[PDB]
Amino acid sequence: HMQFDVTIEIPKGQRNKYEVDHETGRVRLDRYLYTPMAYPTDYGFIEDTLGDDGDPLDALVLLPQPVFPGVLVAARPVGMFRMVDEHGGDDKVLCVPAGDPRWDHVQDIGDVPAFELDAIKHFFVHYKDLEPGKFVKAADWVDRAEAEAEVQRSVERFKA
Amino acid sequence: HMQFDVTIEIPKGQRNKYEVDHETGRVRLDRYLYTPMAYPTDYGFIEDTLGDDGDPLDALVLLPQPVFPGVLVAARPVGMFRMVDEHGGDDKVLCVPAGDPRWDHVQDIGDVPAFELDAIKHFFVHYKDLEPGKFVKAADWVDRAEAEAEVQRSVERFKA
Amino acid sequence: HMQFDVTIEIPKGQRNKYEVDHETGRVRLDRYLYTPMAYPTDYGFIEDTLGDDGDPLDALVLLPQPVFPGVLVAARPVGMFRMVDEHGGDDKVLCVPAGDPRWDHVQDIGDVPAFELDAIKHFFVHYKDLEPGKFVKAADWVDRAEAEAEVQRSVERFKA
Amino acid sequence: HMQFDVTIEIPKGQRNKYEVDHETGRVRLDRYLYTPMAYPTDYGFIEDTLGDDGDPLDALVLLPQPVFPGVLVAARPVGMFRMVDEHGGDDKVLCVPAGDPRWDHVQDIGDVPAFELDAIKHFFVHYKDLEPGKFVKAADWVDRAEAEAEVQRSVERFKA
Amino acid sequence: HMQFDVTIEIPKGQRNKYEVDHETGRVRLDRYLYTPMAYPTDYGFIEDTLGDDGDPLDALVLLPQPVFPGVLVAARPVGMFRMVDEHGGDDKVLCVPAGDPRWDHVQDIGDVPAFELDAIKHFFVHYKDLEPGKFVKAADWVDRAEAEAEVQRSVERFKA
Amino acid sequence: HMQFDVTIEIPKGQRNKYEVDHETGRVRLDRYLYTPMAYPTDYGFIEDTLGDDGDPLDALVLLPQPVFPGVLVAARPVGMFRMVDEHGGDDKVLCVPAGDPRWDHVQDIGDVPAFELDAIKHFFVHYKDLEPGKFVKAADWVDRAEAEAEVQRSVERFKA
Repeated sequence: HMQFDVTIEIPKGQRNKYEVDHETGRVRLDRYLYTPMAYPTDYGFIEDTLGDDGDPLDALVLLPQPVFPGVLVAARPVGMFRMVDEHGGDDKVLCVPAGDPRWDHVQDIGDVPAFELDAIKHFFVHYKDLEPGKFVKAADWVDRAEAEAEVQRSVERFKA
Repeated sequence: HMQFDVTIEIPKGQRNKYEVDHETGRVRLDRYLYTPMAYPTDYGFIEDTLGDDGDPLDALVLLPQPVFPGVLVAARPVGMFRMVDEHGGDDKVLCVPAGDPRWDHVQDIGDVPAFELDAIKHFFVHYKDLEPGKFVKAADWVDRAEAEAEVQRSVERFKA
Repeated sequence: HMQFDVTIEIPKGQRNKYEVDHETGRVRLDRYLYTPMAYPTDYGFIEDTLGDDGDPLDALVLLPQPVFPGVLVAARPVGMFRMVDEHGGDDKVLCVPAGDPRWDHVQDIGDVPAFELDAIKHFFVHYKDLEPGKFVKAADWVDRAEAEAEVQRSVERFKA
Repeated sequence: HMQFDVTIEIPKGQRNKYEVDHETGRVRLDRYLYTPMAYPTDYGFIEDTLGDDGDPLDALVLLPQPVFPGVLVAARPVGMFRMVDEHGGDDKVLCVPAGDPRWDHVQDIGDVPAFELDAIKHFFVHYKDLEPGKFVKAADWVDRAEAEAEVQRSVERFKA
Repeated sequence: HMQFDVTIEIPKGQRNKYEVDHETGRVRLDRYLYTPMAYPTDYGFIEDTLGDDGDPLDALVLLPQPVFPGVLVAARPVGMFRMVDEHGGDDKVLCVPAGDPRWDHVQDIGDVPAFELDAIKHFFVHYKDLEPGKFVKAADWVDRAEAEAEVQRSVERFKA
Repeated sequence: HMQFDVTIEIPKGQRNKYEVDHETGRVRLDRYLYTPMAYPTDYGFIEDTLGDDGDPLDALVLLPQPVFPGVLVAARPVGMFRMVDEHGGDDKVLCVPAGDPRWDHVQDIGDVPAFELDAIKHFFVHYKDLEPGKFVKAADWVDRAEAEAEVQRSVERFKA
């Protein structure tokens, strides 16, 4: 039943790291990546969340065609990439479009093929390899229930 | 003499149906189309209108090169696709860029070739063929005068 | 076990109908489609076949990213779109990349979702709607065994 | 030390002249160019400036990959294209991304190759050749110090 | 009645000057243009011609969507850009797709708007402005009859 | 003085690994990469070479704009990425366009910034991380003289 709006900052296939300045809603180029890598899925954040790192809760959205930076997509969670890096906690909720029956076979983390999960993991483990002062201390996939709990606490913190 | 601003939601060639949330101005992905079709022209709505269905009045803009979702174009009407579907009234005002002399030969509906009008009609008749609970009860091209009258009543309703 | 080379003429998303002149191997623009439609998959033909219509046997290839006109892909069949139209027999063998374990769950026609099969069918039923003298008398999905038999007889005829 | 935010209106390679309506922040298509030319760099304006013509101060940003219309980039100046045309003063501050060590060899106007400066000049001298009532009375490259002084007076005027 | 095959070397919108090595049929990058310009139409040459400069006769093809380098298009002439430059004679036959009724209103040079002809001329007059040792001594539009005569003598020379 | 023709198989930014079948000259999709990586430069091979692994000698070409698969570029070497992996020797000659004065400041390996060399290295070290049975035993940059010697022995072997 859980769904939420994701703002996509970075379309799949991008090496330009876009993002939003959350005070204004403007889209910003943070940087061009230093590695020859590209975002593996459309990437952004869940609107109206205050996450575990004090930032909006990040999201990955599986789509048949990418969007543009700044576009909203109603999404539902199917799992989460738990990661601790130099920022601190840096989890990414894995999502599919909400209300779209083409995605109904994808309900939980076991419904996403390992080839896809492994490629996503590889991106986050390596994309900052050529930036100084970066590290990854934990990176693991967890299930929809864990994802939903993180979204829930982050919605509550935003409202608090 | 009539001109108005159109916000383009969907560039020509798109199968992603973008959209604007009119309460906020945000661009949203409504859905990926279920048919192997693509918008035949840049598509969006006329700013500051309250149309016949209680929604902003839709517009099609003929252009030499598409824009991006959310971009404004000053436009003038040359005709209108009158359609009744499952939404109710669902007219699309056909437009060209205002103030651009390259378009001065296009003044009314007879100035747009049948091949183009027929392709536009085909899109709207078929793009929802693989969605349940959709229908098209009337679909016909009408002239600039009819278009202008619809814009006019919709500008008035918005202001009311 | 069956695999073959497909030459892709038309990448997914194209309204330019490319395609090969089989006497020379050159890529040709046949025409821009008359409907606001776009090829639903990468599309082309199986090399070294002489099909049921006396032409190379057509193929559809499911891919994570389209190719360019003229590119070869080693493919294996998973089913076939049987169609009779104004050309005569006009079957399209549905394929996935051969030797790619990411596709191992797709073995036969039941492994491709109805939403995808229906969209492909819709394309072939409608893309010539605005061309004179076109028709579709039969259009149905059949299984891998039927596909393989058609490939086999077409390889034999080419060699004969 | 000087840096500022540039809003890119027009990505490198565009013939669509996008954009910002400064009263609302909306992106608008001004026009399709009348010449077969394309913006030589990402192009836009410096936020929070009131320039010599009473408009926001224009900026060119050198980048490894273009952005989208409306995107912010933190930039630092390395020189300026001084031009007087039919608008009046129409200077363009030449910039590189701020805080990006890949650009540290570019500090002043002599660090940008003549081939690049000449191509940029050529664009501004010629892109309006097929529009009536246009002219260019002065077009010359000046150094970072001149650029910084113009930015400074324009920041002050905006604040005044 | 005249038609011929054009090989498109350079799609509309390109700054890469592709392309064919006529001895092999391979596509080559000649150079990236030195000016911030882009080919105004799809551009290439007429197959099986030996033109006035001893090279294949160049062609411009008006299309609703560009092709890829190396693609053939059956075309018919509607006029010609006569030019003398540093190569010598350097005429470009202006064409539309043959057998395509969407183009039937375009028969001769007067059927192509001045805005389009002027933009094409502008490209050829200026694209080599920043290359040494280039010049344009004559550049004028001529009619279909002149174009057809040039094609005819070039077909004859190729065969001779 | 050394120059040669490179056939580009893979444009910069690609995750499709194109590719040439050297017996026919056809372009083939080998595979979609298994990692979220993209070729860091245009990539291909030097024509008329028989390299150290018994295959054509691979090349990387620095360009302002990518080409298409199968396109020739006259190139000159400026260094080489020496690598031993599961294939055996797998060197990539680093090149710039020959005869193009915009590249005259790039003569040897020290003229290419470390950020760029490091990104290229990162690609080759990591792009097969999620393929079984792959390894990299040596990966280092060497100078133009080493590159030229490898090209020379490979031209000789091809001719032998």
